[PDB]
Amino acid sequence: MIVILDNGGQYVHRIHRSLKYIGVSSKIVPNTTPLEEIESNKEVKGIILSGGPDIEKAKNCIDIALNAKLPILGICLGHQLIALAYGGEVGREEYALTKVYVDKEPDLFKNVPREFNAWASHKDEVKKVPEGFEILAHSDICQVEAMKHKTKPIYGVQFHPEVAHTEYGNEILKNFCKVCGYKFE
Repeated sequence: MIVILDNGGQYVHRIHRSLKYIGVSSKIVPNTTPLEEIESNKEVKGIILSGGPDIEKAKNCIDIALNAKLPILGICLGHQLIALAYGGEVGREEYALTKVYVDKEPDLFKNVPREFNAWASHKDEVKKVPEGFEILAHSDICQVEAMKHKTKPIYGVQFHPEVAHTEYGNEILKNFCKVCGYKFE
């Protein structure tokens, strides 16, 4: 089971819905839910940080990013949270298909073409990647469309693989759930 931290955004139901579609159980929890509570449930094999309108209403997500022992996928505000939590740079709203380019055969993008259209808003973005992170994807308007901690199962995407307008969105979720011990025949 995957725990989804409700950072207050519009597509949280969509994360739950899309995980169910590919065979993955998930529970939406208030974003104040303590890390200990999340990892004490032996059924939990990973954590998704959702999108949300305000970085300051999601500061619990910092302790989780720093200290969780489980895999983490941060989505939009979730990705920006992972970045600030590890000393990187976030900074400054409508939703559109963005052409994203994959950088160099990361697992996050197994079975995804080198280019694909991603449902994204760039209200904000990671301006500078934390030390010890690598960039996994970019576009013409955003240098950091996806990233990963080089030594930890911690993944960041600026876009919404949960929304069906994202090409291979369900393949990106499969690739992340693969890290949480799931197999997709």
